[PDB]
Formats: sequence, C-alpha cells, structure tokens
Amino acid sequence: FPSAVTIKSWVDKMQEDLVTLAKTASGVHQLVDIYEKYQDLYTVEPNNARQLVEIAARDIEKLLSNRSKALVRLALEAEKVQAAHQWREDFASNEVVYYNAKDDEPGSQRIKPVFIDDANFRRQVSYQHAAVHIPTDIYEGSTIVLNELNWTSALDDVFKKNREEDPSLLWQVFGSATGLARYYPASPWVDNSRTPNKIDLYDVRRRPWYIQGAASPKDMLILVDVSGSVSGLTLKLIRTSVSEMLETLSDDDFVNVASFNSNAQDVSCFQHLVQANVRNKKVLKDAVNNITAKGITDYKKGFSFAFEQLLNYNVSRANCNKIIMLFTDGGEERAQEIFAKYNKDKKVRVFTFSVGQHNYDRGPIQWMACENKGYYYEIPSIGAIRINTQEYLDVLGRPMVLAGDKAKQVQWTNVYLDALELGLVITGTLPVFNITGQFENKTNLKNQLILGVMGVDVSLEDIKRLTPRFTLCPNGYYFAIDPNGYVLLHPNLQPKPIGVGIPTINSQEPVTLDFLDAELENDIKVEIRNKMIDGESGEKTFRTLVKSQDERYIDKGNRTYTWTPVNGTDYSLALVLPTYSFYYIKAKIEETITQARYSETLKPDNFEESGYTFLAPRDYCSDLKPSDNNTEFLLNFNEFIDRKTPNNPSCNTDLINRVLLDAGFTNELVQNYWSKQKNIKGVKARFVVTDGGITRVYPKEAGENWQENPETYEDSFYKRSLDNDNYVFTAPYFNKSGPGAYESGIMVSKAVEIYIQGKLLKPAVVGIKIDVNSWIENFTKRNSDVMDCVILDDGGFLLMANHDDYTNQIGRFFGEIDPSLMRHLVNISVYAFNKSYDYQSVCEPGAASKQSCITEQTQYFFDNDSKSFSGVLDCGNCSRIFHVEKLMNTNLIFIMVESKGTCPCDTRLLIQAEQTSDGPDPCDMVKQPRYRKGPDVCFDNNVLEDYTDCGGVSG
Ligand SMILES: *[C@@H]1O[C@H](CO)[C@@H](O)[C@H](O)[C@H]1NC(C)=O
Ligand SMILES: *[C@@H]1O[C@H](CO)[C@@H](O)[C@H](O)[C@H]1NC(C)=O
Ligand SMILES: NCC1(CC(=O)O)CCCCC1
Ligand SMILES: [Ca+2]
Ligand code: NA
Repeated sequence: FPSAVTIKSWVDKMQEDLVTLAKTASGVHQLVDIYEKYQDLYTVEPNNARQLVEIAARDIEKLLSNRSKALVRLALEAEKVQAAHQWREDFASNEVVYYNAKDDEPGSQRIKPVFIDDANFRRQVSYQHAAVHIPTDIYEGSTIVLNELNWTSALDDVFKKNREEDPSLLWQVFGSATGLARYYPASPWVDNSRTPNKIDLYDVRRRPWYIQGAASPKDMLILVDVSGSVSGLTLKLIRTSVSEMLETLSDDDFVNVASFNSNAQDVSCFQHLVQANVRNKKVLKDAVNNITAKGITDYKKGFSFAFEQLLNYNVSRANCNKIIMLFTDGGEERAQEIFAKYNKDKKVRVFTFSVGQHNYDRGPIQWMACENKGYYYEIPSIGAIRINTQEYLDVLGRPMVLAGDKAKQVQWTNVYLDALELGLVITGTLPVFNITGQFENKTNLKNQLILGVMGVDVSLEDIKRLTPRFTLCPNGYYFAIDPNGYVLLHPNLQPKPIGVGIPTINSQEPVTLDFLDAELENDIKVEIRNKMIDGESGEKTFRTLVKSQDERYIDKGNRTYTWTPVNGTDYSLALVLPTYSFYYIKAKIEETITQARYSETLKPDNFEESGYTFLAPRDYCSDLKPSDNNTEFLLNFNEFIDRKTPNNPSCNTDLINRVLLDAGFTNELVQNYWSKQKNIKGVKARFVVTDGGITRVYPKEAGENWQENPETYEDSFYKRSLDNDNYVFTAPYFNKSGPGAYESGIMVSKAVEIYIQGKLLKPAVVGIKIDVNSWIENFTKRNSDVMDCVILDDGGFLLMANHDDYTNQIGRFFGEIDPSLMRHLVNISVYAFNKSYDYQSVCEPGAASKQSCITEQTQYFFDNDSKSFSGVLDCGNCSRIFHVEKLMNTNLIFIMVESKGTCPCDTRLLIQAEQTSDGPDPCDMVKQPRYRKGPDVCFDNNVLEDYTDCGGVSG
C-alpha cells in the first residue's frame, strides 16, 4: 500500500487539473468583471424584511376583510328575505323557475344558460343566474325544496352586486339545511367520463366549511356497544356508522373511542382524547374495524368510563362541548345513579343511536336521550347512515342561535381541494339565523335552528400574488401558519392529498401539512413555530441544514427568520431570507438603443452566436401566458417586445428591464469569452444561469441535452451552488431514460459574487459539463484487480473509478456497489445522514393506478471537516486498507482501497432511494404532542334552550 504522501500528491494534481479546467472554461472572473464594469445600468436596493412582512400581512388582512364584508352582506340579505316569506302549497299552479346543475316535473321550470368561457374559473360559467345543486336522495318536487327555492331566489341580485364590487370574486355559496346548495356563478356540476363509479354523493351539509360554521368545537367520546347481542349485521352497521361519525370531525375537535361488554376499555392505543387529525382518525377507524361482539352488557361501567375520560384536564382538550354518543341496539337499564352522580347540572350532552333491525326495548335509550340535553336516532340500514349521523349539529347549534348577534363571526377553514376543480382554496363561513316573528316573540321553537351556512372561497394563488418572490434570491421565501401549526402558504405544499400509511390494496379530507413536516425539524424551528403561533413578532438569525430541491443533497446555510402576526385574523406570516440576499439589483436601463440591442439578443436565429437561449415562464405581461414549451414562449415574448411600446400599461417594467439587462450581460459574456476558445478538450458544454430568468448553453447542439427547468428559481444546482462556497459537482442519474453520463457529461457549477459597493451579491451561476472519456484518461494516467480507486461527491454518488465496470454505473449511490466500505466510513464521521418523511407522495400499490403514501428519505453530507482519513476495514477473516482523502475547493473525495475480491465477506447493501414507510408511530406523538392554541369563543349551555324535543317522546 502506498504511503500517504504519494496519495496527497496525486489528489493535489487531480484537484489542480479539475479546478483549473472548471475555472478557465466557465468564466467566473469574466462574468464578475462584466457585472462590475458598468455599475451604471442598475442600482442596488435593500430588502428590509420587517417592512415586507408587514406589507404582505396588511394585504392579506385587507383581502380577508373584503371577503368578510361580502359574507356579512349576503347573510343579512338572506335573513331579511327569509323573515318575510309566506308558506304555500300551491306550486302546481305557480312554478319556480331556476337553473339546475347535474342535469342533461310539475311545479318547476328549468333554465338554459349560455355558458361563456372564463379565464379565472377553469370551466364555463354564466353571470346571469345562480346554479342549484340538489343531492340525489333529495327529490326536487317536495314542498320544502320548492319553498326553499322560492325564498332563496332573492340571493341572485346580492350575488351580482358582490361580484360587481370585486371582480376577482371566486365561488359564492349558500348551503341550506334542507340539502340544496345555491352557488354563483352558474356552472354545471362535476362528472368524470360518466364511468359507472361516478355517482354524485355530494352533500353540502357534510362539507367541513359547513360543519365548522354550524357549531363549535366539541369533546366527543364515542361509546360503542360490543356485547354479544350485537353480532351480525348490526355490528357492521355500527362500525360503518362510527366511521361516518368520525368523518365529521376536524382538527379543533377531540375524540376517543371506547367499548364495553361487562367491562369498559379503550378501542386503541390512545387511552385519552386526541386531536382527531388524519392520522389519529385513521388509527381509530382501523381499531374500530377490528372489534368483535361477546359477553353481557353493562351500561353503568361504560358510562362511568365515558364520564371519567371527560374529566381528565391533564391533556390537551377543547373544553367546549362534552358529548357522549352511544351506539347500541336496546336494553332495559336506565342507570339513573350514574347520571345523577356525574352530571347533576347537565353539563354533558348524551346522544343515543339505536342501530339495526331488532325487537329490543328502546325506552331507556330515549329516556337517556331526553333527560340529558341530547337526542335519539334510529339507523336501521346503510341508507340512513349518511343522514342520521350528521344531525347532531342541529342540537349543538341551539346556544349559538340563542346568543345570536355576538355569534356572527367570520371563520376561515383549512386548506382543501375544491370539488369543482379549482386547486387549493380556503372558505369563509358565516351562519344565518331564522328570525320569523322576531318583532312579536311568538314561536321561538323552530327559531332555534339555523337556515344554513354561507361561504366564499379564496384561492391560494390569490394569496401567492400578494407575496412576490422575484426581488429575493432562489433561497428566500414566505410562509404562513395558523394556530394549529398547519401551513397556509409554503413552497413545499402541493395540490395533492396528504398520504397516510402504506397503501394496501386487494377532496373529502383536508390538505393539512404541519410546518415541521414541510421542512427539516430543528429545535430553533420548534421555538420559532411556538413563538409565532402565539401571535408575536420576532427575528432570529441562525445556521441550519437545508435540503436541496432534488432530494439528494443537504447543505449547511445561514438563515434569518422575521415573523409578524396578521392583524384581525389568526394567521402568522414569516420570511426566510439568507444573509447574502439582503440586497437586490434593479434595472435603470432607460434608453431606446440599449434596450433594442438587448432585445435583439433574444432572437431565435442568433443561437449560432449566442447559444441556445431559454426563458423563465414569468408573468411579464397580462396578455402573455406560460406556454410550458418555451420554444414559442420566447417567440411570443419577442413579438410583444417588437410591437408593444416599452411603456407596458398592463405589464411589469421591473421584470422586463431585469430580463433585458441579464440578456445583455450574458450575451456579452458569450460573445467575448466563450466564442474565442471554440473547442476545449474535456468540455462538452458551457452554460450560464442568471437571476433574471435567462439560461444559455453555448454549443447550440448541446442545448438539446439541457434537461433543466427554465425557471431559474427551480434549478437545484443554482440553489446548491449559492449555498456552497466552492465548485459543486452534480451527479447524473443512474439510468432513468434518455442520454446521460457519456452522452452529456458531468456538471460542475460555481456562483459568481460581486462587491460593487462593499455589499455581497450573487446574481448568477455558471459552469461546464466534463466529458467522461477524457476524465477517465487523466484519472488512469487501469482496470486493476487488487486495488480500487474511486471518486465520490458529498452524497455518496459515484462519479468515476478505474475498473471500467464501476464507470458504467456512474451516478449510482456508492452504498449499492460497495456496501461494506460505505457502512464502515459512515461511522468514521466522514458521512452523516438525515432521515425525513414526505407525505404528499404517490406509490405503486404493493403486494398487500397509484395511491397516496408516506415515503422516508435519507440524505448524506460531510460531517467532520477533516481532510484525510485512514484505517483498516476489518470485516472478519480479512482486513482491507483504505486512505479516504478529500479534495480542496471541491465537494469530492478520493478513495483508494483493497479490492473487494480479496475479501469474501459480503454484507447487505444500503439504499439512499426513498422507501415507502408507515411511520412515525401515532401512539407516541400523542403522549408528547406539539404546541397548539385553540379558539376561545365557545357557545354552549344556554339556560333559555328549550330542548324539550328529543327524538324519543315525539316519534
Ligand atoms: C378590497 O376592496 C376594495 C374595493 O374594491 C379595494 O380597493 C381593495 O384593493 C380590496 N383589497 C385588496 C387587498 O385588493
Ligand atoms: C323559521 O321559523 C318559523 C317559525 O317557527 C318556521 O315556520 C319556518 O319553517 C322556519 N324557516 C325554515 C326555512 O324552516
Ligand atoms: N367551495 C364549495 C364548493 C365545493 C365544496 O363544497 O368544497 C361547492 C359550492 C360551489 C363552489 C364549490
Ligand atoms: Ca346487549
Ligand atoms: Na382555522
């Protein structure tokens, strides 16, 4: 084995050759000189984080206030119209005229719309009437529905006025308590190719934006009868009913499921109330779908357990509605002592359900439902499950109605996918009360229930339009959260459902992504989250690990967080801004000739002498649309520049001027430096990616192999080389599909830095692609049999070797071609690994299309800053020798080891690719939960409530 001095000399020579080639071919110094030469076509402007955060929060507050005004006006008009309405049953003679969706009878006339095409809504809509959706099980000929249409036909004028006030208005909707939902503008309902599995089961009374406004958060505890007398069809009905009941809960509600058969016990691992999010609800459903019926019944022990679990106060709760929902069939036990012991003051409601078809006594069940301020329900078949499990929100809404005026508060819901194919939206909510005979105080019996719920939608793209990012760098961004910790805005939130567990095969759920799951978790992150949840203002500068856009690299970077609360609402907004992005360049190019030249630069027929130009698809104009092809997008851009005046009445001037300035600088670089040395031996392509959104590859034929995102803010190598302070080598993918490795080369990148007035700016990155053949020629200058020589980057991705068998698989993770060496050096502190979870992932349904899944990812990086390593790879029965050695000014390492053949010891390979996992364990996250702050306004237990109408004594 050669000594360490010769190894150091070899590594020094290789580093010198590689770094010299990259530096001379790229042109970092030339680009920096070109940037600094003018200093008169642009101006440096600061990015004051606090002012930007305050302005964005103010804009968001103003938008939400506008939506709240619209909701209040709609609710007032609806209440006033419903108050003065005459009941009638003569709909045969006089008909109600309305347009119905999901179509194509006496008393109803239908309307044929025009359905023009609109750009905001991604479908065809009409602005002359409001569509009406009536669920399948609701017959549109009944007198209740006819009266509903008759008195709701007055909302169209206020809808039109609302849309005239703010043309950017999205869907407006009134969901009635009778089942029908009237929305504006008119548009046909949804259908998917009329497949047999495309039945419309939509019911507005079950939508979360309706439930969150129909009542207040609760502390439900589902008590399930699992005695022997319930086995059969009724047990299956009970399981389905419990699942449907759990489907009505949200994040603000807390729930647990218990069972009793001569003994009361929990149904799962929780043992107490849990926040009832997607994971906990999935656990509860899976636990309740595995219960068996046996033993005698004992209501006293079960109710004692249910009351005991509601008096904990040692855990996180809601303290707003303690309700016990019993699911049973029948019995003869009333258990007066338990109710007189645990609630003399009727502080806990008891709802009772009799499930199945049987001949058991239902008297004591109704007595339990009527004594406590509860209700009694019957579920004899699967058909009644949908309706007879969402009716408890009428009982829970009586105190809110009795409170009345002080309960008219606009609430905003979670982020969810619109059912009419609009993306990610949030819905405002305001209930409407029934005030007929209010000035005479006559009935006050049917006035304890709400007419319905009104809603208005705001798209997340409207939120993103209020937080511009192109004055920042590719590493700075906004993000906002709600007091539950979930994310309202983030670059890592995608229009996909949240995955739960491993998908096993034989828009209903919300998109709830926590802040600590959209990024890498850290103690400072936890402190910042807890501090901004409580509506504080702060700023914190620290150092943290950042994952690359392509989930294979992790780099250490300095970050700064600045968070303020959004006034009026309950959201908090932050702004992550790296230290080198406190200043930006604005273009002061106000002159015809220079702009004309910089625009002529982009002509597609100049690519011979200007490289293969790309262009980021940005909103440069209102009339310009991102074409997603970039071959005609640049043509449209050139046409607009050629014909439209540079005044830009409807277009940003800053973005256009920035693009022109970057085009001029990049063309100067290409024409003055790259074009001189046309052919370089080891270089296959020379590229440059700028901040304004222009990327260039000099050999026009090399552009066809440039498979990079035209949006320079989405290029992983751009961000990676901005974070690092040296040359960055990017490893090609293993095989995928398409040219690579030998065809393309190896990408080396370096960011340019300028000090124009003592201020650090990084406005571009450049680099080259290296031919594999010449690199191998200079590496051997072997296919040996007793010595292995490999080169890896920070990440363990093989870039070159000497066996000519490793070099065929270039870019593959080194832990799959030589497991023992990688495992050994992963604990010599030369490599460190981070494991994280991704929830918005799709996996092939395994051997239990695609389904949502959770994928665990692992990334590797250099742990200890030591330039040399040594030791012996004693695997047992042999002893290999290795001299791992890093390279300077580069993220590469050089390894020389004994051949694998000499040691028969074979170990298991370790994989860096994502693994379809099922964790983390939910039974542990509830013992030490995160920090949350629930709502304070709670409406319950009003003494004027009648509650004389239970479900038993009336029949
Ligand atoms: C709210 O509405 C008013 C009137 O249309 C408008 O001036 C204001 O700009 C709107 N809010 C925002 C954030 O645009
Ligand atoms: C509002 O209350 C009155 C009086 O009890 C009742 O007749 C009417 O049906 C209620 N409104 C609706 C839409 O049910
Ligand atoms: N946002 C509410 C919708 C879909 C939903 O209920 O999620 C129904 C009414 C009209 C707009 C769409
Ligand atoms: Ca029983
Ligand atoms: Na909320």
